[PDB]
Amino acid sequence: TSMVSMPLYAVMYPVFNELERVNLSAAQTLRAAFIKAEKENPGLTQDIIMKILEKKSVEVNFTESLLRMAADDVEEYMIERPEPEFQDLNEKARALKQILSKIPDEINDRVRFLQTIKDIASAIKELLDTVNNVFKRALEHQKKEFVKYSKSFSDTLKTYFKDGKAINVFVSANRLIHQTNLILQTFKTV
Amino acid sequence: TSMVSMPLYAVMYPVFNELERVNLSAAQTLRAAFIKAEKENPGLTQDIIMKILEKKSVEVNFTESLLRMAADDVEEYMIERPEPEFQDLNEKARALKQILSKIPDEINDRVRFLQTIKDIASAIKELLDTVNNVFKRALEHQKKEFVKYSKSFSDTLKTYFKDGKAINVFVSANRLIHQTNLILQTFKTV
Amino acid sequence: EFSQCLSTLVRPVFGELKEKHKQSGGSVGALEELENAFSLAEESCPGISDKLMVHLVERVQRFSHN
Amino acid sequence: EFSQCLSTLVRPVFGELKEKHKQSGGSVGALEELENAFSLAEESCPGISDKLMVHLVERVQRFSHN
Repeated sequence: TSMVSMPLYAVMYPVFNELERVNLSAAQTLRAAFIKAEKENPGLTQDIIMKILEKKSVEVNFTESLLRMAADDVEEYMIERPEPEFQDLNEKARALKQILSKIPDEINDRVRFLQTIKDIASAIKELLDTVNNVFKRALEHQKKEFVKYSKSFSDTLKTYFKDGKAINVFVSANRLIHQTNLILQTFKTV
Repeated sequence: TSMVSMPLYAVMYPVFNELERVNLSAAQTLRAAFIKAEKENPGLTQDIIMKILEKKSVEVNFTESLLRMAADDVEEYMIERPEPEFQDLNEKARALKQILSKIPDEINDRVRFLQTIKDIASAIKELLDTVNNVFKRALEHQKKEFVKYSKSFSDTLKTYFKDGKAINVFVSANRLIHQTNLILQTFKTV
Repeated sequence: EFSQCLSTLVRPVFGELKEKHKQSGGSVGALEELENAFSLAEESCPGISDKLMVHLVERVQRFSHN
Repeated sequence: EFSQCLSTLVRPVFGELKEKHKQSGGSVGALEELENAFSLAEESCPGISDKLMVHLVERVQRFSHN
């Protein structure tokens, strides 16, 4: 399935998946309509969510919460192929996303944050090795993009340790997560 | 020229027009690139403006300021035809936009606000008469749209007099202004 | 019989957003199709929109902290 | 010789927005063309970007109140 914006697949997709049990047809309809409307007007889903939370008086920092929600698997980007390499790709992608999502819970404590950063580095190189291993075109381009976002995330870490703005780190981590999902989706659709 | 988003034509277009004297070529380049980028990603201009003001520590309520800035003519939507009916169309459109832009300066004082509302009604019916007179297709549709936005603006006034939220009035007035500009642009491009 | 959120949440929010994109991007057909998709879903299964809102709020609250 | 705002304003803002739209809408070519258009304008006429910023701020300030 197509690559969509993070609010859609990280916030709404699980909601659609849960509505499956209630009524499959209605869930599929809502899902498809959401995808189409998001495609027509990018950022629609985020605005819908924000205005809904606003009207229900639910106060949150949406980028941080998005970072936490982005940990979950996106079923449509998961490779169904049984071969070990692809399942390993799913696993490494998942690991990186999971460790990146731990940032908001850890960033205030310097020690635990540094440990988290170490784990992030480890996950990144693991996913890199797996990606380069699977190579048996656009794939290489997505790999280079992934590396670029990794580097950018590191620079963001430096800048944070300079000025102390957490939001930039959250945004960068979200970017890296999205690029990971993009890697998997690209591998899946070729 | 094409119909663009309000931040572009109400904030940036005059800036481009003023840069004409400094260097015509550069101004035209910036203008065209802005139009194209806005077309590629709707809402780009507003974000550019907002982030610029943010970085320069200029604190404003952007919708209100936008309402005030939307009073100015959009040269590309002005009919150049010398016939009295079209120039009258330009005049009535301008009058309605000018009176709608007075709302932020008047809304806090009930008396002056009511007077402003009266003047708004007058301008609306004048523009309506002029539009219906000029009819010598899509034009009729745009006319109906204009009437719809007028009615919606009235409802917004009622709701304001109920709860006292000025921002809704500002947004509605902006919508009506945009529809006025749309009327003129539609008349110009057929 | 139907969900409460249809009039209290879906309608005003989608109205605001419809006006937001109609006077910028230009295309609002799919947006309206989504708003209507809430209605079709409600007709296929009464209460499912409310359940959608509940699941949304549950999800954002589970992954929000301080 | 050139404008100050090229590095202090244009570059970071357009970076943020580029990442904002690249991972949503998908098309960022025209955005980058605009960022570059600032550079071409600067090359055609040194200082014109600063003048653009000045005119922008002047305009928003003239029509802002309390």
